[PDB]
Amino acid sequence: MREIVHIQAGQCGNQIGAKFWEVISDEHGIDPTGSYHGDSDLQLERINVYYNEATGNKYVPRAILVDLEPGTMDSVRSGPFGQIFRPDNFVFGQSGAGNNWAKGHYTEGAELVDSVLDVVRKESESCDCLQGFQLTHSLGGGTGSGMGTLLISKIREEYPDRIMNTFSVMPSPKVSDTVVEPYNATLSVHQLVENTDETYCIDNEALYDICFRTLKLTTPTYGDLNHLVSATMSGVTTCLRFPGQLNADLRKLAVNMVPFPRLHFFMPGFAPLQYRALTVPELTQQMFDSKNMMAACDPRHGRYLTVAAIFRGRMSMKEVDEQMLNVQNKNSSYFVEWIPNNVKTAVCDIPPRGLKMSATFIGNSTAIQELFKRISEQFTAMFRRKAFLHWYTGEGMDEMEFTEAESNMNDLVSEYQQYQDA
Amino acid sequence: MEVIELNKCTSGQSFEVILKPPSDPSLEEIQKKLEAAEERRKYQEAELLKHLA
Amino acid sequence: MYTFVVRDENSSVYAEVSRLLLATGQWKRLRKDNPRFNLMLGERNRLPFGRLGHEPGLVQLVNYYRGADKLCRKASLVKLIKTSPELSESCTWFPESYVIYPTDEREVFLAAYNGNVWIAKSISSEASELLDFIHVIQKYLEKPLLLEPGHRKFDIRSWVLVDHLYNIYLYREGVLRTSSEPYNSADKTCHLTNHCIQKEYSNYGRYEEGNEMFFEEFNQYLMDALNTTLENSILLQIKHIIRSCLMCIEPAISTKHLHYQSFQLFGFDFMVDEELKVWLIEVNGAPACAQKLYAELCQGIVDVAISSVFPLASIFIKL
Amino acid sequence: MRECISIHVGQAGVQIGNACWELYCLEHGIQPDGQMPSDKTIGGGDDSFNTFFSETGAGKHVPRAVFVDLEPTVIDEVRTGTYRQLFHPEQLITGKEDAANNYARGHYTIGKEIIDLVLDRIRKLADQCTGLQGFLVFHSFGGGTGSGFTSLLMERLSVDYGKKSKLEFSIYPAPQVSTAVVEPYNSILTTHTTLEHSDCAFMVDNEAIYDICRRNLDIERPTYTNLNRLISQIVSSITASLRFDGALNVDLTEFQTNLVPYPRIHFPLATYAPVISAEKAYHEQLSVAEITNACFEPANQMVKCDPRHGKYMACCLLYRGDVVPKDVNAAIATIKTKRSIQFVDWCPTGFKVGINYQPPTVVPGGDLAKVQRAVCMLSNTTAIAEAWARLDHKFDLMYAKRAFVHWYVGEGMEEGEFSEAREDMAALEKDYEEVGVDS
Ligand SMILES: Nc1nc2c(ncn2[C@@H]2O[C@H](COP(=O)(O)OP(=O)(O)OP(=O)(O)O)[C@@H](O)[C@H]2O)c(=O)[nH]1
Ligand SMILES: Nc1nc2c(ncn2[C@@H]2O[C@H](COP(=O)(O)OP(=O)(O)O)[C@@H](O)[C@H]2O)c(=O)[nH]1
Ligand SMILES: COc1ccc([C@H]2[C@@H](C)C(=O)N2c2cc(OC)c(OC)c(OC)c2)cc1O
Ligand SMILES: [Ca+2]
Ligand SMILES: [Ca+2]
Ligand SMILES: [Mg+2]
Ligand SMILES: [Mg+2]
Repeated sequence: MREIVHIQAGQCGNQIGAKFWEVISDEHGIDPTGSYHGDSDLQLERINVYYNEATGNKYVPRAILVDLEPGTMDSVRSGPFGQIFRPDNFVFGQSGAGNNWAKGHYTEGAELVDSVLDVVRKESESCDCLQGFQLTHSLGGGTGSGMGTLLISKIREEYPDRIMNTFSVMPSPKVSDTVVEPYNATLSVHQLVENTDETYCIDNEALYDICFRTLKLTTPTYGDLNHLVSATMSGVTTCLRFPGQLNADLRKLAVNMVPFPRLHFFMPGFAPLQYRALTVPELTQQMFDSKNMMAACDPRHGRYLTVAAIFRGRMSMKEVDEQMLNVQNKNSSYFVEWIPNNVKTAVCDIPPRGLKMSATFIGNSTAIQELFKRISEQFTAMFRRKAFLHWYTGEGMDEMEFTEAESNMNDLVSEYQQYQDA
Repeated sequence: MEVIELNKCTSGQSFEVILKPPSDPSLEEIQKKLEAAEERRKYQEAELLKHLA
Repeated sequence: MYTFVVRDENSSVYAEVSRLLLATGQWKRLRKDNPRFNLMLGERNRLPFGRLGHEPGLVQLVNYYRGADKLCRKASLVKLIKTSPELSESCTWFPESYVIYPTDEREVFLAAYNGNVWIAKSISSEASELLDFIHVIQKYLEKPLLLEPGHRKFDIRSWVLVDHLYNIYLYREGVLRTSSEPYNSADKTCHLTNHCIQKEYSNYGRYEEGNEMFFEEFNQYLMDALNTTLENSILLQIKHIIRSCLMCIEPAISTKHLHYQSFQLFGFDFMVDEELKVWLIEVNGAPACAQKLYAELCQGIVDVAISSVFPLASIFIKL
Repeated sequence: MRECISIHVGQAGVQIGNACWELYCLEHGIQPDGQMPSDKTIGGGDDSFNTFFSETGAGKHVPRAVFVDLEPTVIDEVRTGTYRQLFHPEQLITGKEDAANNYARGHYTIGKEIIDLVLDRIRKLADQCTGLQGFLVFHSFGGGTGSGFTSLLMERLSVDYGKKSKLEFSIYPAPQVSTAVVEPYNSILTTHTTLEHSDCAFMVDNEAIYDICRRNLDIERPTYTNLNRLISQIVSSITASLRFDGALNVDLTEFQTNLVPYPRIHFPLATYAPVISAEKAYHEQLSVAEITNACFEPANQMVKCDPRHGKYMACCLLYRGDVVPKDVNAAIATIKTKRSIQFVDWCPTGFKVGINYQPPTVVPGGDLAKVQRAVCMLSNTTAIAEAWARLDHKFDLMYAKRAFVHWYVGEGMEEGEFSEAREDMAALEKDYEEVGVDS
């Protein structure tokens, strides 16, 4: 029954994970009680990808909530859909991780990982056919980043032939907690290159800009940013959650979106960001405008290796293809020619809450290298003076592991550059 | 243009009209290959586990 | 904004059409191998017609007709005329022809061998010297028409455009390519009347400019000197010959119900004898033009062969 | 009488299978419960339809078929659809997880572990056959199951039934319907592995069927159901001579004999006409001449290609409906003089014609109108090689950069099977080059 196990870790990871569940629970007609009151069965046909059934026939998210301190999870619990989650599925320590990758990966997080793997095992073992795992986290803190990557390693060890998928929030000076964010992210990306099959790169720089230069929010809160993230995450998982002419699953996705095993970092796109529904031509233009991208790279600086796009709502499948095909055949400079038919299009009838038309885009572009450069430059600006490193050497790390993580990110960048020029 | 080999029956008929004349791998080999590919997988998995260790 | 690619980099006429297409601001060029194109300007050899018309949402178009080499290789031309019912064996405007291998016809070639001077290319009076060139054999036309003063031979090149609908367009302007050198009889200069043994050995463009005489000029000459016109003495036969050849191959090359569409530019080459009879030399599938024409014509192409299919934001006679 | 066994593999194979069997049941007058009123020999027989149906003492008629998919969801719709009573549960075989559009995963990894069970369930069907001719295998080129599992099964059927004939109906990949970017890979791979194991393969380019559904049924966005119903009309025409009284193409050996002089060049082009919309209010019923003539339009071919620019090796006309030989020869007469129809030097310019007086059956509420006469032409032209050249080129585009190859290697395959497959197809392109063209 192609079940997915969802894991959310750290402050960011749990905040956006929680919103995610709010949104999709509403789309599937589940209320804060886990009770179904929807009007279709398109809501229920694949409900088991994300939800386990209850004794009274209630639906309970296949979700595991993880943190090294309890604050955020207390908030999640006391939030709107807080009580939907399995309470055994809250796994947390007391001490925190101090925005320190080393504490999440090596010291504090090591002490909690096994209890997390216990809840994971308990959720996997009752899966008819488990697809893989979905992790929500940021890369700039300590828990979601250090402990999140540690977790991905353990899961890969225990389930080496399942798919690992992340939604990974990338740090930016614009919207920043601490200065060590580049260190934590460079260390984390290195893990993600070896141990995931698909990673959605969600850049906080982009979310800030869309919030500021577009949504016209002058002082954008984390709730504002998370609302974009929530919409993107719902769009990006539509084809898994709903029945269509496609059977979408994680493995087929990875096979069709990843031509080289290391280049599996995707730029998501969304449209629109209202009483006038958009027309298919507007969806198409907006989706592919840099301004609707959530990774803060401009797609005209690179080339698309692959693209997956869904349109949500009742519209003209013919007009979609016409428009899709049109934007390709207007912009062939920005798609690779050596991968025939590298743009794929689908349609769902059910739109999301509050829109009668929407469109979501998953792009594997070489322009994502811009993001990794941005991080590399920042990492190097400190590391060349070994600034701030004592926080990590004090947990047992050596400079060597840093130099290697740096190196592997720059190699990743070189790889993206090689294919942008082929 | 000649008709030839005409055959009739209750369901229909058949014929041939001319316009101009003219001037294995064994089970064992399969098993071999299907197992030399299990080995490559096993090997890859063993490398993975070594690295994880 | 329409799209196109270019797969013959060094094609004089099409180079000019590419250039002319961008000047409209409505056409973008792509790289040789980008299949998402509206229009190919393909290669001369092994053009992959097999890969055209399988791109969703694209009307596609190419500047060649698959199977047109039937008319453009002399072996095939001869075979096509001797063999095609609509052409008969000797249709009267094609030189007596035989095709011999390095068909072949050697035997039947000799039965009608009892003026017995020939030409075998792809000139002799005695069979041996040519036959020992180890192609096609024709009856060399001994008594041609000469321009005066100069006793100068010449051939005529006419340009034909055929569109995707199979309309046949003859370019208003033709060209005379003269061997502006006096004409002997069996000395090997004037015999090969063209820029193919004169651009090396052969005093270049004497009696007339670059050996090239045009239509107004030649019509006046035909009037003054022969009391006739170009239309009457020569063009009717030419128009008839073009129609007969292209209409012969029509059902084998036509793209009326194909998944891609074609057009192509041909260059027909003729000789007029002294009785004012027109003869077909050969048909060229990728012709060059003539310096002062590569403009009116090149634009004519865009107008009728291209923007007919891809509308934007007469120099031809229909046949 | 001599039995034939049908094997459906993957989503395409299975769904097309559903379409065909439904059709067969409507044509032979068999009901969803497997009852056939007109079969007066209760519980046995050896009429022509018994080639595709066996019987049970309680008068149920049962498809000589096996459905196989690596995931269960498509075959479940069969397990509980309109025709649930037709099949023995054990004829429907499903795995846990599918091949994820990976030939290697369908062939090596997952195939290895379902193949003996499949061959076994097939043996149980062969054992009920007094003189089995062989097999009809339906699958896509592009799926992981349809390519990888099929080539594995075809490798084993050659070993376990070395004397039987094997025929394919294969779905060739088209972008306007496709599901994966690696379909070219899977296509080449499965073609290479399956080539020496099959005797006659009918390719159906989805592009061509989609275009036909658009242009003639005036359907904006054709579904699988539309495509499949049309493909089933064609398959029915082709298989009609095994299930009905007749004298042309009466056994699978005869397909090979009549359509395939060279063993490698065993892909005959199918052309079909007419295709008419059921919501066409006013329709002028077409004539023998008109429909036979339509057999030389590309727009009606199962694979778009241009036969004017190739040579024929065989030509078979199969009419269904109000047709007599006289009108057939008249139409051939007129056509021979308007069209360019070149045969190769070492074969006769001619036609093997076959007629069945029962006109085409259509699904009620379908999208195809009923017609009084119809034809399917099976020719062997070198022009179909165009379709290899397309496929190969796509392969070459991706394989030069090695894109996606790691998914295959990761399953146990070596990069060498790619260059081997491709070399085999280069050889095949060359063969067609000889037979059809002059140096
Ligand atoms: N004509 C037609 N084509 C189909 C149908 N189903 C799938 N296809 C085509 O088949 C190719 C995909 O192959 P599938 O049959 O779906 O794959 P599979 O054999 O189930 O293998 P998996 O990868 O394991 O699912 C694509 O080109 C589809 O367009 C169908 O019902 N009719
Ligand atoms: N978009 C988004 N980013 C966040 C949120 N919370 C924290 N961040 C970012 O995440 C990084 C800090 O990581 P955080 O999750 O707070 O630390 P953790 O508890 O150790 O995992 C910084 O880059 C913050 O900008 C959130 O709710 N939404
Ligand atoms: C060529 O690129 C493709 C990219 C994606 C897919 C399908 C199939 C792998 C699947 O699952 N895809 C998918 C998944 C999607 O989400 C899981 C999705 O949008 C949300 C989508 O939009 C077209 C496609 C098929 C393709 O051929
Ligand atoms: Ca501690
Ligand atoms: Ca019976
Ligand atoms: Mg924080
Ligand atoms: Mg010449």
